[PDB]
Amino acid sequence: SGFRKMAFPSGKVEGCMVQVTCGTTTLNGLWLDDVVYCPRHVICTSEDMLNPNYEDLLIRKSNHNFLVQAGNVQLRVIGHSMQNCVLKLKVDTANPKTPKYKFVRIQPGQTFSVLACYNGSPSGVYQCAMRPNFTIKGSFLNGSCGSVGFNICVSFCYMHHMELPGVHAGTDLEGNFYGPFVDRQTAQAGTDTTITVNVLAWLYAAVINGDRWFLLNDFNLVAMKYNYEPLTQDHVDILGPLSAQTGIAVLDMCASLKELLQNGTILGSALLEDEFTPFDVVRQCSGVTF
Amino acid sequence: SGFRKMAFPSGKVEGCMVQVTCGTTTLNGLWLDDVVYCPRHVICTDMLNPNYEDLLIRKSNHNFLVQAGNVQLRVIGHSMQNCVLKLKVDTANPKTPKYKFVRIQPGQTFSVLACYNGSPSGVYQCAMRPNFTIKGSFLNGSCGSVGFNIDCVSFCYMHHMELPGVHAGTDLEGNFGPFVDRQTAQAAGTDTTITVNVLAWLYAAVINGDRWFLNTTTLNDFNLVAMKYNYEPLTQDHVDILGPLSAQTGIAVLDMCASLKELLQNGMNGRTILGSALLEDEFTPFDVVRQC
Ligand SMILES: *C(=O)c1ncc(Br)cc1OCc1ccc2ccccc2c1
Ligand SMILES: *C(=O)c1ncc(Br)cc1OCc1ccc2ccccc2c1
Repeated sequence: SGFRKMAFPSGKVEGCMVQVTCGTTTLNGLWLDDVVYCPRHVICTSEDMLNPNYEDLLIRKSNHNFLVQAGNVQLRVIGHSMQNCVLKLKVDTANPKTPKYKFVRIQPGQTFSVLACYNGSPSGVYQCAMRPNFTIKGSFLNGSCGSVGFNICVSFCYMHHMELPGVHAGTDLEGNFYGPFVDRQTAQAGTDTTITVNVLAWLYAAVINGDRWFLLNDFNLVAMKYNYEPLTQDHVDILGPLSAQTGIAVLDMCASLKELLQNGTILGSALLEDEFTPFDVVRQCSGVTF
Repeated sequence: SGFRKMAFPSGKVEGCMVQVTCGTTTLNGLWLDDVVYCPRHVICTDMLNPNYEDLLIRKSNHNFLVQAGNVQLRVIGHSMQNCVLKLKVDTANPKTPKYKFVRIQPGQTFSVLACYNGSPSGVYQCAMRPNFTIKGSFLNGSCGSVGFNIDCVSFCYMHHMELPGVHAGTDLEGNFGPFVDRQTAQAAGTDTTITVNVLAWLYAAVINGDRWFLNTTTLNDFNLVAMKYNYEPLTQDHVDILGPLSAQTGIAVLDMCASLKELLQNGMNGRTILGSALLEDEFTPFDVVRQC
């Protein structure tokens, strides 16, 4: 019983957090095998950010211009390359704490844990959603760049690159930004919408936990007026297991959310929560371990 | 910027989680040095009204199976301290962090590593309610999961029971609120809001640009309003702990108290504060300074 915003256990990722330094600029890096991944803007001076030509800036930098420290020890860099917006620094030492891992590019609406890090050291962990406009609503201070988001074998899906004038943007671990954003300090995020299939998953969580007072082409007409993402049959199939668990059909739950949108606590929140996936609900409500 | 409910990184606690089985009952234990800690109800079949001493008598060391991953630890001693079982094993946990056992005060927050069969499931941040319950996420099998703060790991909580939807447990010496480890109906006090935490969170909001609620008063005047709305009384100690936030924001603590009184008397009008449509009280002033 109970429902909470739950993050994955962060131990396997803490053992991969190193501190990358280049000139004055120091940020966080991800040490897996004999390679360290970090935002390529580590090579940028303060004046460089306004309009960096990365290839030119990187060419002016050599292997020894990169200080990689794992806790107390300093690793030796024997190679460097740029993959899209991430820097790959080959080191002479495989990380002995490298977990089984994969790199994954998630889709809008999916969630993950962020281990927020400063100077290579963990600060805290929290759960996040990739918004439909490909930002995330996190808690990121200057210095947190390079922290990663992940699901758990660890599937890394996000590296933090920038704080916008109060949401945040970043890349997958191949360095491609999520969204239209570029790693340059110029003003840059379109209309965000609410993740409908996620709100429906959370209403099922509510019913599972005893909170039931609120109990398709038609539904999308309503949701569109309220800046809710349209609900597709793929989304209905995803909610199938929750429906079979609760004995409440999917279109029945949508009918419930319609009235909620027009008329205005559920699981102790006064707003409709859209940062729980259907997999999140099943995971938390059936106690999946790792 | 931004402001999330944030847990502590959990790797040090992950390394201490094991599985403890006694007869049929399996739950989680906490393995530090050569001792495994778990709820004493691991020995109950019973449980409507268990005589714990008499149930313990019927148990020997080999009736306790303790697994740490795939490794089976050998139990060479066992004792009951208050409501927790302490199992002496033949191996000290190599991954033992620097640690303390602490009893936190109502209103302090901690991180809970939820666990099943000795394996981590997830981490989330919690507050000890003024009525000494916690509003957690615990299924059957989660008993023995622990709550902790980090500076050195300070263990403050071990989970024992779900009341007929909130949660109750003990410190790591096994002292529970008024609750006992028996399946009888049990009443928590009326719960109240943690005023000093609400204020800390309003400061957090101002640091992050949410100012719309800024509108003075006296400690005694505010307290009269706090009582009517089931808010914990505010003390000069509380005002003192908010000092650093006041200096950062340049908003006097009693000025923030008046804005909150206004929020308490007028409601929120459908507006939000840090993405919440209610007043959040599970952040301490320390939590706010740490995050910010
Ligand atoms: C971000 O995590 C970070 N930490 C430490 C430092 Br010294 C710099 C950091 O990023 C600042 C940054 C870099 C690039 C940008 C492009 C566009 C807008 C804002 C930024 C900010
Ligand atoms: C608790 O999470 C738990 N996990 C696994 C098992 Br096999 C049993 C568990 O609790 C049973 C229990 C213990 C103490 C109680 C006290 C008061 C009411 C109910 C219980 C239930």
